[PDB]
Amino acid sequence: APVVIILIILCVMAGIIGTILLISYSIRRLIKA
Amino acid sequence: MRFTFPLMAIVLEIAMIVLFGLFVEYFELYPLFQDVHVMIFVGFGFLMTFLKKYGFSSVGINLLVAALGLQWGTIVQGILQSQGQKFNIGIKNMINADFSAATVLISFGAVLGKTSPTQMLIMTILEIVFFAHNEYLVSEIFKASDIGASMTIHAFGAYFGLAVAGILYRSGLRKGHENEESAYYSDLFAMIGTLFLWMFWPSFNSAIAEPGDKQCRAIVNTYFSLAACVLTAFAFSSLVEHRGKLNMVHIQNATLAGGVAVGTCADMAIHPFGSMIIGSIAGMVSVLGYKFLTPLFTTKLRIHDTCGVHNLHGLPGVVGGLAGIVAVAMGASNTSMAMQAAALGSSIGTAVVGGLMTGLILKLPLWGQPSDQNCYDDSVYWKVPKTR
Amino acid sequence: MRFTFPLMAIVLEIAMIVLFGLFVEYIFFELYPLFQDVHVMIFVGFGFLMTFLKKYGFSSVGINLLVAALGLQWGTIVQGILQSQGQKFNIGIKNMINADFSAATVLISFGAVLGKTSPTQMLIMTILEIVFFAHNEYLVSEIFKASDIGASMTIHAFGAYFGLAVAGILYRSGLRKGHENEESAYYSDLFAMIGTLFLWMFWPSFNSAIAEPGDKQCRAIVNTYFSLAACVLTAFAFSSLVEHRGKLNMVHIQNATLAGGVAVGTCADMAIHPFGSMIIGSIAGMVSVLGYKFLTPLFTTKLRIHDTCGVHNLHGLPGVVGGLAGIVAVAMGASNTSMAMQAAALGSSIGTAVVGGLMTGLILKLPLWGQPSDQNCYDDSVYWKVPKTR
Amino acid sequence: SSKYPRSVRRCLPLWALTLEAALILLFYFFTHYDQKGLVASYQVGQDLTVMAALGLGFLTSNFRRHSWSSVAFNLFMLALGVQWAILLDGFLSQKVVITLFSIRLATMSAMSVLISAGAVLGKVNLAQLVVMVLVEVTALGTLRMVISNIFNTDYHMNLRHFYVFAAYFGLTVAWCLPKPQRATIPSLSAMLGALFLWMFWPSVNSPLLRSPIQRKNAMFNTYYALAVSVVTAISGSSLAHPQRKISMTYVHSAVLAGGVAVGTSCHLIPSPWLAMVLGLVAGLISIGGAKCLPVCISVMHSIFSLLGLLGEITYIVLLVLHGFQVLLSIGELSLAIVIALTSGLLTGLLLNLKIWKAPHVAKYFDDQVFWKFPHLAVGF
Repeated sequence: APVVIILIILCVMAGIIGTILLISYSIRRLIKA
Repeated sequence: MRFTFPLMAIVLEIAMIVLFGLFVEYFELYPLFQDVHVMIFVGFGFLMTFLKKYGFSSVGINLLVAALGLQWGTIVQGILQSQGQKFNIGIKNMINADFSAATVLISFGAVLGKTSPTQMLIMTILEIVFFAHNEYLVSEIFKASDIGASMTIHAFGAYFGLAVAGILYRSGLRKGHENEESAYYSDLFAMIGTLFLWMFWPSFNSAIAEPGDKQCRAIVNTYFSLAACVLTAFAFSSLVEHRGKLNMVHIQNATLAGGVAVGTCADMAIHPFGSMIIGSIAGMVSVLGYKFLTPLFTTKLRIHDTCGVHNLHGLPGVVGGLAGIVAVAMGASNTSMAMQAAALGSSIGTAVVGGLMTGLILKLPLWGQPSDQNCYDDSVYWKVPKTR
Repeated sequence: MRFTFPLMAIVLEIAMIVLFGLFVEYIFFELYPLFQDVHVMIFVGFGFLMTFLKKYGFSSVGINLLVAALGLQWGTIVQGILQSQGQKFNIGIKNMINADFSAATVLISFGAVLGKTSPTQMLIMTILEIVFFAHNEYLVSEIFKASDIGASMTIHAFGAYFGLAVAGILYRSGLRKGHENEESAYYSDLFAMIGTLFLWMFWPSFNSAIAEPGDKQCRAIVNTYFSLAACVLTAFAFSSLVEHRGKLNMVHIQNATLAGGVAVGTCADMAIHPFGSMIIGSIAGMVSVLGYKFLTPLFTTKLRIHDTCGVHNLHGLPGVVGGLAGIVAVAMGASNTSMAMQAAALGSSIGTAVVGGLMTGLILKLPLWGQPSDQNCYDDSVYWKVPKTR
Repeated sequence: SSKYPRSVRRCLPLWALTLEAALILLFYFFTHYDQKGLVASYQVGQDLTVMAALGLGFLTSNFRRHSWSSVAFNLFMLALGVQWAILLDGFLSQKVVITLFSIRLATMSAMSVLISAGAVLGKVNLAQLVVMVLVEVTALGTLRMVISNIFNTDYHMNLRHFYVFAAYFGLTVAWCLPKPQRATIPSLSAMLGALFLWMFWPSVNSPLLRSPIQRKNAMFNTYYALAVSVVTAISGSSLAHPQRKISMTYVHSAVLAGGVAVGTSCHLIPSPWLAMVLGLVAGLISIGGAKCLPVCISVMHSIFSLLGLLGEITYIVLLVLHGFQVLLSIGELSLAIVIALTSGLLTGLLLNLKIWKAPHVAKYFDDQVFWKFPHLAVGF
């Protein structure tokens, strides 16, 4: 159960960072062209 | 994107604040905590300042990584202890947080000069989880005696950094780099960290020991192990160099191997002569590693270790684990010998697996890694003054 | 003329000896561990933190040592007199922790006028500022009865605005655009990092030394620890944000990382929770970095107030933030004592600091103490025998 | 002879490993092991260790090209001296029971050698420092044993003469050596070391003391005397200099003037004003010695010796207030001085032996002699 909570926290942080980077990369590829 | 590092730092800080709100609630060990704190933030910070053009990054990233690490390790270790429930913050939680920061800094010593601060934040976050799970496994499942944490801290961080550097291998840096060279005053500054680590290591090995006989035994064993390790490191450093010259790398690092190798047997009744033998063997092994095994790893195994943290933490850590196994076999401890062997093997394996995963994550060209030409240079991430 | 500095120093020391003989007579072995850390803070962290100047390391560390050494003798005298109300008093561990807090205030003020003052001016400033600080802190602690255990108001804001007032009176028109000697070096910045790291590590003992033993002292230690932890992260993030090309600036890392410890001082012993301490530290780090980036050029070029170490952005603005955090914590039921007394303590600290700094700078502006010329500012060679080699 | 250093690839490793093996065997054969205030008692010795390593290593690192050797050799000398002092204090004051207090006393004994080595650093190699460490620890133990046998004092309480013994021993050893500068960053590192020595010294003049009152009174007396001595030394450095400037090396030397002055009699000073007076006197004496001693090798060691003798004299004075006792104490001082000078002469005679491969007099204060550097022609 503590392992599940720690993995959940890691998943939340990874998802936040990945979504922000994906949005930034999509905006960059739409904007440069 | 130049905004990756501040965005990631702010997001991580907000996450730490939220976690401390969700899971955290509210003195004779405080001086030992302060000694460990001084070790973590000064000894490791300045020990890596030997590079002539990477002192700023070494000390600053040490401070940043350890500051993030204490909070994240507090959260993770408390969650593992309380099975996902709330917990109180005492002095022992702060000591264990500094221990997690120590493990992350030991890993950071391997890839120093070839990584970005963003990569260091990511490596800290992942390595704390892996280290805390391994430490919980060793402490509560196997229930081994590792009060000085030769296996759970030093070996774990060393092999974690080795795996990360192996994944992050650069073909252009295998034959050396023009910035990978020490300076005179840089080595003088590194001696500050070396001396502070040497002076305060007994508190590192005796902070969380059981009060009474075990704590005193840990203090005395660590002190005499370091005392023997200094002499043997000087002797072998003179032995392995041309014309008996002393190499500053050896004096900076290998003099601290006695504290690492005595960590497992610190609270055991191994006697001061046994601690001195362990420290002597640790110093000899560290000097031999720096002289011969580091170029072998760099050129043949394609694993570059910037600070040579293998020769300081991994080999002395394995030596300390084997010494713990022997000491249990000799009746110096009432733990299981198979449990000590399992603890050493599990620490090494978990370190390797976590290092592989974290290095695969860090190899993504998103975190602002320096080019091969700009490695070991402060100007990539810092405003460097014009003069020295 | 040539003997003014040693003559003033010997007269002050003989006066201290006479006052100690007149008024001073001789738990301790418990708070001594924390005193040692505050002494290491006062004499190493401040001493080397201000050695970032490439040609002013000697004067920085030596005048820091001299100022703090005279301060621990003068602050003991003045604070003991104020507490005992003119009667003889006995000196214990708490008596020598307060004397190192007065020295800390004087060193914070020194950080503002660094490189532009003579050692004689620093002796005079120490003597006057200890009296002003001790009277203000006696007012805050006993008349207002405010809770300022970490002294965000009585120490940090007081010293920062005192130094700002002194630097305002001692303004030099020739240094407004800049100076060739006012820049850092690689190894000078490494020494400044030595000082920064020592202050950062030993700040919990600084905040929790006078705290009531038991729960309050532990709360102070934990809050300072996690506030500094958050402050480092936010200071690094905003230093990368505000600087050109995202390059980290060493001034921000050397100073703004202590803003979390500065700001959590008033709320150190309160039950503000570790998350509250981390929020305070994050906000203090952001405020300190933004101050260093924007407000210090505004203070120097427009307000004619030069701050050499940027002690405003580290001690004053985080100190005012700490006072406001104390007011809010009193409001949110995190402690006893009234909001009005916390606000009065903050206002009296700022006002007394400003007035005392104005008077002290007026006394220092006299052409008697051998203050350097505009050419020789931030140069060790004015008072020290500098070696040829670096 | 050849100014290029002779190879120590066989001298130094054999010598150091033999010393370490002998120490291990002696600890095995002659030492043995064995609460509520364990941390508090351990902090007095940790402070002594911090001083002995950091402050005494960096204090002598002020040389332009000898900082590496100063720091590393100080670390090596401390590591050897603590073990040898443990063994010798066991062998001369009785197996050997190892406690935190014994480690503290061994650290003080090693601090004596570290203070002595300041007069000879930059002019000797590592083997000569090993010989000096062994001989000086043995001589200090012999002096304490002789004083305990004659004057019936305790062996461990006779360690109070360690500073004056160290000063005169270093003076003599430096005198017997063959006869023959600064930089900003080494001076700043030396300032760091001097600051650490000054801040924790109150803890050096309080280890031997056991009663908490005597310990509290000693810390309070040394903290105020050191501050009055720091003020006096920094202020008066301008007078005792030809160029009328503050000298950083003089500050490094004379910060500890008050601590040395009241080191022997801190627990017998009843009021802080007397401690401040003694600190002021020590500071003025340091100024006078700085302006006077070079007229008539190391100047800082000469002022250290003057400070030690002044502290001994004021100890003689303050012993009476708290006719035969004065004579006995003067006899103790004279015996300590005689033993220090004789052991220094013996050490200097041993150090001049050609087997030690001592550096040429044209290579003094040079890290190139002992340390590996890049881009250098190596070998003949």
